Amino acid sequence: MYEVKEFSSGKRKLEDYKSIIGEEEVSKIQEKAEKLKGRSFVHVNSTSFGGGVAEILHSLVPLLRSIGIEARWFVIEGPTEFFNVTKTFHNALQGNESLKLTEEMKELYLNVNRENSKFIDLSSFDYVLVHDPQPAALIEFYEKKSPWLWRCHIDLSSPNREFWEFLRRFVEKYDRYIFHLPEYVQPELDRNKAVIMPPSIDPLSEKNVELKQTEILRILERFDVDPEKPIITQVSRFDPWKGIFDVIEIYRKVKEKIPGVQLLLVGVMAHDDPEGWIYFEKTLRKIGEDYDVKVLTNLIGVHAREVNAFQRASDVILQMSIRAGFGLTVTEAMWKGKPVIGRAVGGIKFQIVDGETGFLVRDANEAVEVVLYLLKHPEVSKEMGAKAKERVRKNFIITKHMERYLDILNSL
Ligand SMILES: O=c1ccn([C@@H]2O[C@H](COP(=O)(O)OP(=O)(O)O)[C@@H](O)[C@H]2O)c(=O)[nH]1
Repeated sequence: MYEVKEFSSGKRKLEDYKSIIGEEEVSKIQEKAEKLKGRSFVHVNSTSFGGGVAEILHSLVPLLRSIGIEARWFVIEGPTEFFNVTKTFHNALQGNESLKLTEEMKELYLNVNRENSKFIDLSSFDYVLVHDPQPAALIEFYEKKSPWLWRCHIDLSSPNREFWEFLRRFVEKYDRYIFHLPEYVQPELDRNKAVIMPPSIDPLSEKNVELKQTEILRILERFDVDPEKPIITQVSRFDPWKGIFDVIEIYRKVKEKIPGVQLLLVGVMAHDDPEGWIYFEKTLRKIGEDYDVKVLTNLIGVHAREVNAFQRASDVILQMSIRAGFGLTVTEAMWKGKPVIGRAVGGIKFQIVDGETGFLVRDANEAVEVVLYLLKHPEVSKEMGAKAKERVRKNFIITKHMERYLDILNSL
């Protein structure tokens, strides 16, 4: 078990968002953090590099620090055989009931947890937070002296029975279990001690920071995207259930009345995800030689800062997922003042206030209607965008995230 001590984000402090959330709120935050001044608030997880959770901590910890809370972050060390197992665990908890949990696995998992537990005494801290499966087992390698929290960043509505009965021996121990949505909260747990904490976006990260027009245009020009013509965009992983083919249909139908429209299919996927890459090849083959459709991914060098650009340069953003988690991509768009059009699924129905900040549609043709409405009425779009931005400022910002945590430490 290692510690971060540092933070890529830098010396993030509540103050760095004063301009964004206003002083009344900066205060309301500081206040709720006084009652917890000098307390120990540690975070444990499986990596400080790859991942959003990791990216969230690099900003979240510093913040907690600069507000009066001795926040600290520790990571878990392990051999490949441990992460491949946790990958399975991961995929198992998120359905895929074709996975088998063996003893060689439980032993490995539990052992790795034992070892990393003898490096730093976690029971000593006023508050301990454990992120995702990998370090769940930790909770039974110390005598509890303070509350322990389980943070879930995945779906637990339809988990592989075998695997859940095993993890549940650890999760049930913690004082409160935190989930993104009131759907991931397995029944084997006591809803009284469960907590709903949607994830959040950090306004000052590569993905959400405000770029300067010149850079947006450099990126637009680099990937051959015309900022002078209309643009619709769906940022998302490439898989069978993200509505990607529907989007392609929507773009085509819209293109009948607006021949200049361009479609941006944006998406960063890890190299160890053949599933995603096969759906990627499939997309391109369906798109055919229509270069008004841009398929942008990290294979061609698209990353957070470029994704940032594609989103900002967009006139309308889509999210036609058939099955979805929280949908941070929807959150990012909403933050960039863009009106989203998407299916009422997972976190997309929770974030979009239909008719106010964007639209919730049931099919592709309904999505076509609205893409034209919005494209036809830029001022309406501007409005929905402005409201979508506020909703985020007031609900899904990393500072509102922290405040939520505070609310939780003031209820134990
Ligand atoms: O193609 C992608 C897919 C995801 N993300 C990042 O991953 C987060 C969204 O994860 P998501 O909510 O889409 O997971 P899901 O809810 O779909 O299971 C966002 O913050 C993005 O920065 C990205 O940049 N490009």
